Amino acid sequence: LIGYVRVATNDQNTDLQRNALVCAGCEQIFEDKLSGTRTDRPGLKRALKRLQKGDTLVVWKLDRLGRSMKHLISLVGELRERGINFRSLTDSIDTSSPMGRFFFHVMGALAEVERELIIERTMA
Amino acid sequence: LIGYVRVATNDQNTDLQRNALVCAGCEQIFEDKLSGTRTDRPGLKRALKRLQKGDTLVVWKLDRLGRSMKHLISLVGELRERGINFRSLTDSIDTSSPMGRFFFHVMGALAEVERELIIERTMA
Amino acid sequence: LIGYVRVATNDQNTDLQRNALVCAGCEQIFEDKLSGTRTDRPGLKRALKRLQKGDTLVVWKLDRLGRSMKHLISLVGELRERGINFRSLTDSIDTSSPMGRFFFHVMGALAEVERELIIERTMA
Amino acid sequence: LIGYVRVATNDQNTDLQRNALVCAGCEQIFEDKLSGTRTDRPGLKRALKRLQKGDTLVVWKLDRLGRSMKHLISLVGELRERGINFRSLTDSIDTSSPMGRFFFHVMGALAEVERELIIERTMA
Repeated sequence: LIGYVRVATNDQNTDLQRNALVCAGCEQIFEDKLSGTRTDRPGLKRALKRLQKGDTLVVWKLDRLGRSMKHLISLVGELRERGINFRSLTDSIDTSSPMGRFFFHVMGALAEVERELIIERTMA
Repeated sequence: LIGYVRVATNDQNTDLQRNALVCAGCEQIFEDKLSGTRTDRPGLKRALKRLQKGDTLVVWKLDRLGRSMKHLISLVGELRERGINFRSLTDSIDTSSPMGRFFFHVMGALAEVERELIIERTMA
Repeated sequence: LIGYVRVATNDQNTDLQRNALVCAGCEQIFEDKLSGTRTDRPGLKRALKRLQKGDTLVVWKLDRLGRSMKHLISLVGELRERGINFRSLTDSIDTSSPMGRFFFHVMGALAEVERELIIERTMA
Repeated sequence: LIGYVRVATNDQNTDLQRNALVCAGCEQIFEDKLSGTRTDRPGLKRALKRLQKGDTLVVWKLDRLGRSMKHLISLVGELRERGINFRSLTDSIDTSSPMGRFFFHVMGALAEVERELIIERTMA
């Protein structure tokens, strides 16, 4: 029901993210800057505020969220025990079903081990 | 370097777990009761005490540990950022390498979604 | 609807496999010897004979079947395009749904990479 | 050592694919049209011709290859038993190691179940 988008410094690309979010059926808008820290939540804090039990979460791609699956799992799983579920759009995954949670944390597993192998490529 | 085993109330099965742990190369002994709670750590607390940076963790099977991957990932990943790594025996996985962490949290993903589908089978 | 069990040379363990298969709801019986080859099908050939479109497959564990996921995927996927589906019991997976096929070939992926790491442990 | 790229009808995008392939270290060039069939190999047939034992395979993304993991696994696994290995670039996976084959066929698993859920979205 509620959507959120992450980007660096340019805000023209989010306009066509926002478009597809609305079309996918959601109510409210949230967008953040990445200039500073991408694992310290800025205006995502307000997304946790305006969210209540039964409702859901809108995400284009898992990667555009935080990527660190240690930090990821230990957050979405807290909503799981707060009564609120989460779906990922072009990732194509829901947390609603136990069978469904699986694709999630293996895509979340992949998302980290993605960054973890990409970031070490920079060294040698 | 340090080993730990989980069981219900009988302690003859752990004797041949202990045997294979020693053979696999480890120093100290830790064993707990399951009578009460399996997600509230009893004498595992002492395993976190006698453990220091660089050292490792010995586990026969991931399942015999806690199973709840929300609770699992948010613990081993803390050692990952504490400088201490972890290997799983007959699960056949290490956390040492980033490529290696993968098999881990998809086996940990599996371990939860195992219990999650087993426990719901009891209902209807 | 139709069940199959794999074992080495002793046939007392299959009796309590057979029991749980029947209870899980299936019609016919199939059991093979492993003395010789485990990737060359013996009396499984008859299971492909007495099987028709719409019907399903009964398996206790994926491992007790062949394990080689190159050989596995390239067989079950043939039924997938023959109109016949497959479910795995204590593995807890169906091929019926596309979302469901996933847990399958990652458990099938695991089953191979299990044997592949177990068999290389024998060397050095 | 040898590279291959897949595209629809425009050939300007492959020019910057080709660029990164060369930089990643490979010898020869192969590119195909997608106008007709994407699961019936056209000028990929020549890639199987000019390839010998010990050598490797270059792929930008698994998806840009065929996607059908039934058809995928039952091909790469044939090289696996032909002595020739395969690496995937921005997918970041090799088949060289048994531990490595894993990320592969779960990314290959993902690639299919990607298309399988994308293609069914078109219906209703």
